[PDB]
Amino acid sequence: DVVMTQTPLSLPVSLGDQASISCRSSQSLVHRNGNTYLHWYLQKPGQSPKLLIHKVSNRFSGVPDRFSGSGSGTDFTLKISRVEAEDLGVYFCSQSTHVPPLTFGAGTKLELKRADAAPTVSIFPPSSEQLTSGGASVVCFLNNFYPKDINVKWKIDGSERQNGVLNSWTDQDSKDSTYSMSSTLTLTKDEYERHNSYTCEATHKTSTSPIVKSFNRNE
Amino acid sequence: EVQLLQSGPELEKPGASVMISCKASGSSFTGYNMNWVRQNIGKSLEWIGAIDPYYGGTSYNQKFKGRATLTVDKSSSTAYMHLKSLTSEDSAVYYCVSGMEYWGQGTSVTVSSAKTTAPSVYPLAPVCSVTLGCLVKGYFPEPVTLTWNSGSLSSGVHTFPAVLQSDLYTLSSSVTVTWPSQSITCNVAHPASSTKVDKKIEPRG
Ligand SMILES: CC(=O)N[C@H]1[C@H](O[C@@H]2[C@H](O[C@]3(C(=O)O)C[C@H](O)[C@@H](NC(C)=O)[C@H]([C@H](O)[C@@H](CO)O[C@]4(C(=O)O)C[C@H](O)[C@@H](NC(C)=O)[C@H]([C@H](O)[C@H](O)CO)O4)O3)[C@@H](O)[C@H](O[C@H]3[C@H](O)[C@@H](O)[C@H](O)O[C@@H]3CO)O[C@@H]2CO)O[C@H](CO)[C@H](O)[C@@H]1O
Ligand code: NA
Repeated sequence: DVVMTQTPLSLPVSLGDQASISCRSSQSLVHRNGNTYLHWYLQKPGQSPKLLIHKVSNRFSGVPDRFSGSGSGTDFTLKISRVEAEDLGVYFCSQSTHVPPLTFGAGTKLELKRADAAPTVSIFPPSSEQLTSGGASVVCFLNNFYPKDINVKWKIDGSERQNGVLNSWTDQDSKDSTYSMSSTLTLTKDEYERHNSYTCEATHKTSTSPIVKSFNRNE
Repeated sequence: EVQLLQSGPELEKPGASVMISCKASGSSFTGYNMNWVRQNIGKSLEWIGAIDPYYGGTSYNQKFKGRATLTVDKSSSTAYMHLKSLTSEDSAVYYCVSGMEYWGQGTSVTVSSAKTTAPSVYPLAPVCSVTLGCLVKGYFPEPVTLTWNSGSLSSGVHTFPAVLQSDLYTLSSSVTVTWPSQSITCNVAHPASSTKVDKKIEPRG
C-alpha cells in the first residue's frame, strides 16, 4: 500500500471553531497524467461515507464552501473554516493515484468538546433467571462521561479478570456530547459461586482515585 | 441523482461465500469504474478492487489473495462482488462506490456458524436516581429492538451496540430514573426468531 498517515486521529472542537486535518502519503501522489488523486470523505455516524473533496481541492456537488482542500506531492490538508453540527463525524483521506490498491487514511474523528463529566457507574449481579439456567453475567455501566479515555477492569476477590469480558460503547451523544460504556463479565454459575467479591473498576481524568462499584455474592 | 442500491445483509458460515450486488441508476454505468470497499469492525476502510464495466478489466488488492471476484451485468446496470472462503476477518460492511464519488448504502456480511437463535432477556435490578438494566444475550442475527415502558422512558436510556462473540450477539441497555413504586419493563423484539418479550425489573429479594 501507499500508506496514508492522517493526523490527528481525534479532533475535539467547539461548534464554530475552525478545523484542520492533515494527510501525508508515503510517496508522491502526482500521476503521470498531471492530476493528483487525493480525496476526502466524511462519514456521519451510522451512514455511508460521502465525497467532500476530489483531486486535492475540487469541491464535490453540494459540498459547502467552508470545506477546502489543499496540498501537493505528499502533504495535504483539509480545512473547515467554521465547524457546524452536520460536520461532526469521521473524515478519511484517500489516494487513487497508485491503484491497485487504492488506500485510505485511518480517519480523524471530529468530536464536540464539552466540560469534563465523571462516569456514573452501576454494577448488576446475575439475574436469578440467568442463574437458574447455569450462566452468570455481571454487568457494569459507566455512563455519561467525558473525555472519552477511560480504563475499565473487572476484579474478582481482588484479582483482575480478563477472560469472559465483552465491552461496548456508544458514539458521542448528539444531545449531551458524553460517552457511555457497558462491560459484561460472563461466567458459569459454578464459577460465579466460588468467588465472593465482584468489582467494576475504572480510572478516568475526573478522579485521581479509581472509581469502584462492587458487590459481594451473598448480598 | 446517482443511486447505488446494494443487496441485503448476508449471514454465512466460515468457508462459505457471498455474492453482493449493486444496482446503479442515474449516471453512466460504463462511464466510471465500480469500486468495492469494506469497513471493518474497527471502522477502517479497506479497498477490495475495481472493475471497468465497459471492457470488464479488473484490479484487486492483493490482501484478498484472489478470493474476491468482480463482475458486471451491463444489461441490468448491476455490479457484483463475490467473496469466497470466508472467515471472521471478513465480517464487515461492504460498499460499492461508483468512480470513488458515490457510495451505496452498504451490505453487512457476518461470518458465524449460528442458526437463528432467540435472545435470553434478563432484567437487571440494582444491587441490594436509580439505574436499571436489561441484558439481551445469546441471539443471532441482528437486529433486536429494545424499549423501556414501551418507549415512554426514552431520556436517560443507553442502549449499547451489540457485540458478536462465539457466534452469538449480546446487547445491554440501561435506564436511569420513581421505582420500584411505578413499574419499569424492558421490551425486547427479535424479528428473526419472532420473539417478543417483556421483562419487568423487580427488586432483588
Ligand atoms: C492501468 C493504469 O494505468 N491504471 C490507472 C488508471 O489509468 C487510467 C486508465 O485505466 C483505466 C483502468 O482502471 O484500468 C481504464 C478503464 O477503461 C477506465 N474506466 C472507464 C473508462 O470506465 C479507468 C478510469 O479512467 C478510472 C481510473 O481507473 O477513472 C476514474 C473512474 O472512472 O473510476 C475517474 C474518477 O474521476 C476517479 N475518481 C476520483 C474521485 O478522482 C476514479 C478513481 O481514481 C478510481 O475509480 C479508483 O479505483 O477513476 O481507468 C488507463 O488505461 C489510462 O492509460 C492509457 C493512457 O491514458 C493512454 O494515453 C495510452 O495510450 O494508453 C494507456 C493504457 O490504456 O490512464 C488512465 C488515467 O489517465 O488511472 C487511475 C486513476 O485513479 C489509477 O492511476 C490507475 O492506477
Ligand atoms: Na473484588
